Amino acid sequence: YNDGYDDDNYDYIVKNGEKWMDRYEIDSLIGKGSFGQVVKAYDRVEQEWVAIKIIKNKKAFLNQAQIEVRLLELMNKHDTEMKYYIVHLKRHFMFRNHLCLVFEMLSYNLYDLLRNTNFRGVSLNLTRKFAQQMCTALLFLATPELSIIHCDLKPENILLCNPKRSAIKIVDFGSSCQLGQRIYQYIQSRFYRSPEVLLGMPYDLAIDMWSLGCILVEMHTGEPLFSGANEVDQMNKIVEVLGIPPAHILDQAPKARKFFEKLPDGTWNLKKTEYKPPGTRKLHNILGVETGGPGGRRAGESGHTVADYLKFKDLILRMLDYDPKTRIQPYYALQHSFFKK
Repeated sequence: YNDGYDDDNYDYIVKNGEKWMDRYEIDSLIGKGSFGQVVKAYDRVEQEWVAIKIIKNKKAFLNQAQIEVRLLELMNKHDTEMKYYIVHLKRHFMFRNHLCLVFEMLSYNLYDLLRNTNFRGVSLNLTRKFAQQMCTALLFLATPELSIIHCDLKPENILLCNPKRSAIKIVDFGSSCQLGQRIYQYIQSRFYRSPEVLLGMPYDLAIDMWSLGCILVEMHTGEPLFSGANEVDQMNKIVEVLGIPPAHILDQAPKARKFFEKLPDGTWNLKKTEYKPPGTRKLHNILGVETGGPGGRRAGESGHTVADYLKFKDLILRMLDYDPKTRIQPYYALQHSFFKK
């Protein structure tokens, strides 16, 4: 297997302490995925820690990573300070038949941060800081020259720069694409998957704003807003909160009948699979708008007022629009009264 460098998964066999090109000292494995592995390495030449993503020695993964390199170079080269919300690709090289992407070293992901709260959530003030940064990232990605859909926004793909600050970056553009001939594919992690993708409809940059709405509620409550066991359970959990999607969406949706029934009058209802009736699990109640925030845990805390929670709820409801056309766009998210401080 690759002169004994590769296992039967086409992954490089990582050896702690190995030195590459008389430059990089591999410290440890920090990550693993379909793509391959991520290692922590000390770059002797630049005198700094780096994260090296070691792509599997297999053509399809190498070709996908060449797309990831192309998008990262597009973003990293833009002449705006908004690009600092995206992880920096320092360089890439071919080493022992593996494509290696060399990234800046970031810190814990937002899932680690949730685990650190014991899944009770961070304050509304810290939620606001994360929301403002992510909306600015999505504003950047939707620049016409870029038109990048991340396609896998989730707490695990949002990393703190460092353990002390609220500064964050988006990582893992390995599944990302540029807006093009709009096509359906089975994409996004299920809990964060937009209704258009669940419904088998073609997708655009709005799927990232849906994922963001879900992420922001989770960051405050400590738990996923829509934790589906499968796609039917996922859509049923979305309907518990948001009600039956508009008829004009379901009338155009190839998978409408996986989840919904069209009745003789042209109206739609849930298919029989249990669940709260449609719209009974209000975001008003999930956030504890009038009852001291999630599980009443923010009762008499600064910047956790009914007015604050009403502004948060209104922003999330605009991010969780069933219609990708009227779903709030990043610029207007940033002008929302939730950010007026």
